[PDB]
Amino acid sequence: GDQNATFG
Amino acid sequence: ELQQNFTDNNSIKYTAILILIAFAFSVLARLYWVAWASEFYEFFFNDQLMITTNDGYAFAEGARDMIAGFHQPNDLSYFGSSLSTLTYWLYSILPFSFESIILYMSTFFASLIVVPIILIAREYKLTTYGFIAALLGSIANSYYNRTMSGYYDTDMLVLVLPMLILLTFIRLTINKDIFTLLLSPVFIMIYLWWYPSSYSLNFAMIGLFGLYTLVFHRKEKIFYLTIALMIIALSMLAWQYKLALIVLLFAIFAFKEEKINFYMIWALIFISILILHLSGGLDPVLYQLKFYVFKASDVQNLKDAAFMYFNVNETIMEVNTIDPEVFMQRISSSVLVFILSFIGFILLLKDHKSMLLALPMLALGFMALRAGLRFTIYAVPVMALGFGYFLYAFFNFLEKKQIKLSLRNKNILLILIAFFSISPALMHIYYYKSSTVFTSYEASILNDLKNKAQREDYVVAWWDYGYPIRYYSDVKTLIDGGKHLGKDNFFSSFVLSKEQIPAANMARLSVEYTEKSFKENYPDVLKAMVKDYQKTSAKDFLESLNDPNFKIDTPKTRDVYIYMPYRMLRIMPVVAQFANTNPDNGEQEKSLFFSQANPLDQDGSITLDNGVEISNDYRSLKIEGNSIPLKAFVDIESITNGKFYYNEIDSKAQIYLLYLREYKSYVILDESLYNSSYIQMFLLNQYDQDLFEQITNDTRAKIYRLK
Ligand SMILES: CC(=O)N[C@@H]1[C@@H](O)[C@H](O)[C@@H](CO)O[C@@H]1CP(=O)(O)OP(=O)(O)OC/C=C(/C)CC/C=C(/C)CC/C=C(/C)CCC=C(C)C
Ligand SMILES: [Mn+2]
Ligand SMILES: [Mn+2]
Ligand code: NA
Repeated sequence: GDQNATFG
Repeated sequence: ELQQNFTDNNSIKYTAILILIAFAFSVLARLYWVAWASEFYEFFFNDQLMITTNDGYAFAEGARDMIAGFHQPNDLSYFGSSLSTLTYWLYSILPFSFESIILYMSTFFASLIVVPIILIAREYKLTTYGFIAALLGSIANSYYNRTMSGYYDTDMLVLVLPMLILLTFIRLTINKDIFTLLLSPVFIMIYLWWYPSSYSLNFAMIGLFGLYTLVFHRKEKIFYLTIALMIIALSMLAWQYKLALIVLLFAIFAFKEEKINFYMIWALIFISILILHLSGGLDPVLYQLKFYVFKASDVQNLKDAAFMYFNVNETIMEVNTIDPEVFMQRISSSVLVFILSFIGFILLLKDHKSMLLALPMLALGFMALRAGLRFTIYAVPVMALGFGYFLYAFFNFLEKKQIKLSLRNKNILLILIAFFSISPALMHIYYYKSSTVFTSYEASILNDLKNKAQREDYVVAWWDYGYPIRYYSDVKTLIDGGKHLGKDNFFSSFVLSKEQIPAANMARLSVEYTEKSFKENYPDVLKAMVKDYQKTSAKDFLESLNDPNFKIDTPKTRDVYIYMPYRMLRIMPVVAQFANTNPDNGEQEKSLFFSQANPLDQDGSITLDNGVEISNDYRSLKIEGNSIPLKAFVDIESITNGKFYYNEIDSKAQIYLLYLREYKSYVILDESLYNSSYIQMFLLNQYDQDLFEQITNDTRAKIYRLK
């Protein structure tokens, strides 16, 4: 949830 | 022991004992994950568990370089950053390994939130309810999420400081405490030093403190003076100028009774607002709104100085939207406790006007509903106080309606209520079996890279991985957690998702032009590339990169590595989306068909996570009730050996099915993604040996070098 990472 | 009265007690001794108990509770509570994670080798490196957010490796790189005493020119090391600097001080002063400090800092400092909550409650003569509020607020779902062990990030003090500022405002309203004149500004400075984005909150809070003063204290000089001082503390003055003004005016007010005339202090407000104005005032606020509230693409405001790029905002997990139930649980671990917290906050407001100054933090948290889950954090402790007040209200009710309740029984009731309402947060911790950013194996691959590459070399990766790659490998990257706009991401997207000939042309050109941009400050790096090679548009230049006879007039100044980890697979379509966008246009080019899923098992017709039925035949799919023919079934038994079985099915069809034996996983993709550099060089181990050298060949990641 709380990540400065990529989603999708 | 239980028959005594705790509600009326607000002594310093009792408040110190409560702070200590709540603080030990907060730490103890985030120790559970360490006990859990410690039994898995996958989570260790250098004899200690690893950090737990991508952003932690930025400050970790910065701390490491401060300890060593240098970094390279234009690796974007957080050398001198706040969290790196506090890490370096603690490391030099304590006896624990670097990894342990970096693991446990959030566990210490985020738990400080317990202090301001119950000191604020104490200013209202409600210390015990403060204790309950600190229990809830220190471990509430979203606050825990970004401050658990291993969350080595700036979040660990990002509410502690504004809450201390709030406490400071309260003491001024109740006791006219002269020490506010010193602490209010100092804290703002500390806040700004620790987290520059705090600018916006500070601007709002100071602003409201002004309007508040125009209403309830329209005549008390100390409020205007502390407003001017705080406005200075918000500015870009050097610290010695700030501290000079703050300490000077503080002594002059503290020890002078003839004091400062009112005209002089309105003059101080004017000089102040002028200084903050020169400092850019309000511009940072409108910029932050532009990115988060209005979600604009061109946020730097370069119309035709840049090309048009895909928007990263809809791509970051932190900024993803959230439904009302999850919003409420993020703030209060439960819908019920959230409702009671909100009622409690209203009641607190219409009894203690000073709590009005808490409205910015509250507003920030609610802004998550528009701006992403990230922001709920700012509403957690305020709302926790609200819950405290609700309880005080309730039992107050129970006496103002003459309900026969012993002290023992009122206390048992309180302990039970607090335990029952704190339950959802504890359950959340138990279930939040979060894992490390990377696995030991990846950290080992990246550390061996450290001993193979140079400090001045680049690795092209996705921006997710920039900070850990620079931490474990001590190299340079094209993009990372803080350099990841569309204009930034385009090059790594292109390198990873195009075919190999133009991907290698782009890896050389992008690394070289980035390095040049440190000396030349291109507003758009692609635009410098285009308007250098005498091309007409972005599309024209990019299409010329497809040429095996491409001239490369930029000389080679370093090695360029390409990092291809298995975990990139499931985010490949999102990665691809960035270079799928015509920079002349902003327009999407191809449709991108992709997904990865695991069989549920097997009988007879495989089903997969995503509801996609795989044919018994292994010849068709069934997505959403529609059966679609397969062009080929690629059965991959060795990612490292590149041993796979390409089963032709239908030359007339267009979708590929891949089975990853070594992972028991399936991939569904189209021709465009199948031919991408990633799928070919990682999954199938087919790479042009004239273009790249394979440096690391592992089932979990591959590292290639240009030549
Ligand atoms: C490790 C790392 O990447 N750090 C970078 C950091 O160095 C860099 O400067 C920064 C920007 O790139 O991003 C990395 C670190 P970050 O993500 O935590 O920073 P960020 O993106 O700025 O986060 C932004 C969060 C905030 C809390 C800032 C304010 C957000 C707003 C939407 C403006 C609100 C307006 C107000 C008047 C405040 C009151 C609210 C009302 C009235 C509703
Ligand atoms: Mn972060
Ligand atoms: Mn370095
Ligand atoms: Na294991």
